Amino acid sequence: MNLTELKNTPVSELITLGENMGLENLARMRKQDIIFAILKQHAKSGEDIFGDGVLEILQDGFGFLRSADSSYLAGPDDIYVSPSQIRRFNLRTGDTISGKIRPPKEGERYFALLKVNEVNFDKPENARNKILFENLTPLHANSRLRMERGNGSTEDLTARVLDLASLIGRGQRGLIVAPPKAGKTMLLQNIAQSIAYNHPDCVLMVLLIDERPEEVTEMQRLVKGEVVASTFDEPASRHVQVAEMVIEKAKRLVEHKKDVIILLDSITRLARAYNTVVPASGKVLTGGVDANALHRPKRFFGAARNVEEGGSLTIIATALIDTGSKMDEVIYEEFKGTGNMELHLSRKIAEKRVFPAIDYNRSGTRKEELLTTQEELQKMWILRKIIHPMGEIDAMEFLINKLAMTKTNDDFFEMMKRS
Amino acid sequence: MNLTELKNTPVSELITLGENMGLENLARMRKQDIIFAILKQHAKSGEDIFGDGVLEILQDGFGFLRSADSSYLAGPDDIYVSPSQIRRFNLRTGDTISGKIRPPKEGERYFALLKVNEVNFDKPENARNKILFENLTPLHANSRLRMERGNGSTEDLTARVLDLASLIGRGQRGLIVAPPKAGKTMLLQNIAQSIAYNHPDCVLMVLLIDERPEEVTEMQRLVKGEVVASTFDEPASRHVQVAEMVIEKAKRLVEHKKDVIILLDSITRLARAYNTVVPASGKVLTGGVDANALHRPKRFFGAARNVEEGGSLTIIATALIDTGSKMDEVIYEEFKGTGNMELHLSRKIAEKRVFPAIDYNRSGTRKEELLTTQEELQKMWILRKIIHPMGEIDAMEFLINKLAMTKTNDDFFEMMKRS
Amino acid sequence: TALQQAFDTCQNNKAAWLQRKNELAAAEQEYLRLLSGEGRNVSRLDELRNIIEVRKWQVNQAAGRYIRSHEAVQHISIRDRLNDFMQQHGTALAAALAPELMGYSELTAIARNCAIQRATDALREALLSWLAKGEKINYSAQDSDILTTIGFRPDVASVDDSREKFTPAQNMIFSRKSAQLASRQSV
Ligand SMILES: Nc1ncnc2c1ncn2[C@@H]1O[C@H](COP(=O)(O)OP(=O)(O)OP(O)(O)=S)[C@@H](O)[C@H]1O
Ligand SMILES: Nc1ncnc2c1ncn2[C@@H]1O[C@H](COP(=O)(O)OP(=O)(O)OP(O)(O)=S)[C@@H](O)[C@H]1O
Ligand SMILES: [Mg+2]
Ligand SMILES: [Mg+2]
Repeated sequence: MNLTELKNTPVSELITLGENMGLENLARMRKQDIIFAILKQHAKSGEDIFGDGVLEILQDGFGFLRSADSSYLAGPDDIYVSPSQIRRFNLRTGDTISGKIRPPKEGERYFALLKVNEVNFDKPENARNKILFENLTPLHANSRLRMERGNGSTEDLTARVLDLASLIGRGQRGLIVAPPKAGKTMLLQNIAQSIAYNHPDCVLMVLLIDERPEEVTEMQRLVKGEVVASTFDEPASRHVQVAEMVIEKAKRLVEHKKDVIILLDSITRLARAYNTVVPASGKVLTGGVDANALHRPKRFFGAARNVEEGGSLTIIATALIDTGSKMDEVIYEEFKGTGNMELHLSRKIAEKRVFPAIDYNRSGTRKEELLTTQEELQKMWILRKIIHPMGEIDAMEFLINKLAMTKTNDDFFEMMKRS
Repeated sequence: MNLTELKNTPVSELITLGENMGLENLARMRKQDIIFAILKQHAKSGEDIFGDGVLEILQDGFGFLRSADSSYLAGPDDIYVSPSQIRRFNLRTGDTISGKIRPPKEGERYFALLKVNEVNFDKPENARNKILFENLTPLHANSRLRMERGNGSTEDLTARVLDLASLIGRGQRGLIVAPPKAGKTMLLQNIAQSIAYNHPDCVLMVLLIDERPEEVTEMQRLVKGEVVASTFDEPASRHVQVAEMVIEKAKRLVEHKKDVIILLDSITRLARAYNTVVPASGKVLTGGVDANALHRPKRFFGAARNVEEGGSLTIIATALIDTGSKMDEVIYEEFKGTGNMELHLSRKIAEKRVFPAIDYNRSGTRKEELLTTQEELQKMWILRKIIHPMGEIDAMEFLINKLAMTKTNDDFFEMMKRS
Repeated sequence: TALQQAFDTCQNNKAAWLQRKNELAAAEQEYLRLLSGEGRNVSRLDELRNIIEVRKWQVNQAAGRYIRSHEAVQHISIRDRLNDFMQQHGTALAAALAPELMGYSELTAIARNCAIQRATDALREALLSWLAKGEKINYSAQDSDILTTIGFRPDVASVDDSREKFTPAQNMIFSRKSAQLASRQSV
């Protein structure tokens, strides 16, 4: 049977199924071991079993296959991948493998791969003919990615303010600069909801780095697209592994003319993990961060691009400021001029319960004329001109009480030009 | 065949060459490795293959030859250059070499060099009797480098304002001071277009440091002269390596009585890379800069000169201010009195979307008498007199509309003197 | 069949609001009983306060929904009753209001609006003049039963529970708390 439907199956149903199969006590161990025991029993039954997941290359071709639901954890049920199929299928990290899987025999403890019937949701030779990601030429984002849901939700103020604040397109590279307790998590949640609502075609990925378990478990039960998260319990090695896996999977998906969106919470946490995992380069900058340590995160954040031939990769990574540590400020200043989209959140607006707390005058996007049409561009320019003199709290309260009294942003434009 | 012509071909021809030569599994890897494999396969047939590029020497004579198409990236397609050749020819970094190449034998994987055909676009023994760049006596700029295309275009207006703001000469060390989101990139576009149109004889080079990939690729498809850039993904070692490669190539070109023009964006980020790459000297200045950290950028900027023996080297490098980082500011005052012509952009003019946003009152050129005729010098003097008292925003809107009504600069002068 | 579906949806809303009132009263009385009890039960008291607050919000939402449904039923009854009456007496309406009603298919937009406003306030004046004598009117014969069952106006318990207004943040947090409560009670 399928491995994913077993993994998504709740623990109580898993132990009930194991009791039906015959195992006396398969409840007092981890879920990975339970699923491994189920696989043992059903392989002893002798029936064919499906398998799928994301492929990973080790330092010597000792290939592994993880799953996104388990946050790419190195569990005993991870599917072994011999170098042989790596060689005659030309597979790298991030490939989505699916097909038959061999039950392991004496001498090995990992389920081998019998044969593949799909890679990257496509026929294997088509995957062979695909072009490698970094050979594709990037451009500026052309396709507008609208955030307004249009359902007239009472909470939809965040998406409307986002649309009027910073144009988000199919290929942007975005930063969300915010102090603690400003609404980053729910802003990302609203963005994910808008992506899953207005644009069901594009693949949506949400990556959480060393986040609190309660926020994580709220996240998998709120978004529609698959979400991967890491907690602060495990060390920085797993954070680096998960980030690398996510970026490679996104590159593989976008190599097939697909649209990928990655939400990062947060880029500062990943930068710190990279800083504390890499060996010292011999020279350290201010704040106790290695100069080479920031090389790896940039390659992540720099992966966002708009390809001519097909597909795009959008990355919205939030950054933390005013935390109280100098290395956070160093990380923020190294990323100050990197992304082409930036959104600034103000603590003063957040503490006055005027949400979403966004610093309008300090938030904007690059090449906004390419993303949207003209008349909308002059409408937004007039809006920026009129609300520029007023303060950030006053500007946000004015936008809130003007937007709440109607349903569509077009109506707001009509009333502001009419009045 | 020629290595350069196949390197300039897009990835579309990659599949055609692979299927013609029988190597189907050749698309999913680095393009440089693909070129190396194709050249190996073609040389195995015993045909004759040319080669060319820019030479560089390591600390132990392990000479390599890079190509400007790949932005001087160290790859498998780089051409071997043995110490014997550089001793018999006494060549250093920046030399343009063209001639025979050799397929590597067992024990090495770098294509070698049989003999040279052309050195710096000249017969090798003629370029042999050349006097060194540092032995050239600098002079002031004499030959005016007009930026007016004269075709009466829409964007040409910007260039026209340039010709009224700061005269640019041949062999002039220039500085562009601009805040973020001020239009420096399009200013560089206009300057490059003016160089390629008015003066096709002089060599034009556009150097970009740690710029986002979209701007890098947009630069490559708009300028006619060769352009080199390194994305911010690459480490500071890449940035410096590109900097010395470009400056040595420019010095070698100007040693042959050629006019070389370099456009640098930005000198601030190049100084940042130099700061974060050089070892600490134990004496740190305010802002995290080291005493010798800015030494090498100073040499790079001061390499520009007007040589009386022959040739010229012009450098127009932009510097970032009001970024929010004190280290960029420190780099700014360390370069404030260095360049002999400077041009300030202002944020407030860009806020009103009047373009180009140039602080005319504070911008100018020193010793501009040698760069222009006298009558138009008094014309510009009276223009400065009548424009100085009024504000910069009013000055720019006035200049824009007055130049818009006219068609050439002399028309502007005559219409302002008739009144 | 629009009137019938509106009617039984209004009845369902009435039943739901009555039920929610039942659980609200039960929770309030049980919390009061525990408060009168000797046992401290601080956590029990706090969660009972949460219970009564969430159920009060639910009762307010149900009352508002029922009020809107009843208003919609009354509006559609007005619409179709007026429709059949005007289909009966449109020639009389035209005879009474000719001097400013024809030419509508050719008059300008401002002229059309002014003419319809004049007709509207003329009809308002006529309605006031007829209501001056105060003759009693009954419901329409065709749909009397439904309107009598739903009543002339929503109950006073429906209106007195809608005075309080909730901000969208309050609405979303109350909805989340109610969903969590339903999930916990189901398990
Ligand atoms: N639109 C909103 N509606 C209601 N409450 C909001 C809104 N925006 C923010 N809040 C409140 O403000 C706080 C924001 O919480 P979070 O989004 O978790 O903060 P954060 O940005 O994730 O920073 P951390 O992770 O807590 S350090 C919570 O107490 C929310 O209830
Ligand atoms: N002459 C012009 N006509 C029309 N638009 C212009 C003109 N000059 C600048 N702009 C616009 O002004 C903005 C400036 O863009 P850029 O030149 O890319 O900014 P920048 O100076 O490179 O600074 P960065 O790279 O964003 S930090 C863009 O939106 C341009 O379209
Ligand atoms: Mg959070
Ligand atoms: Mg730029």
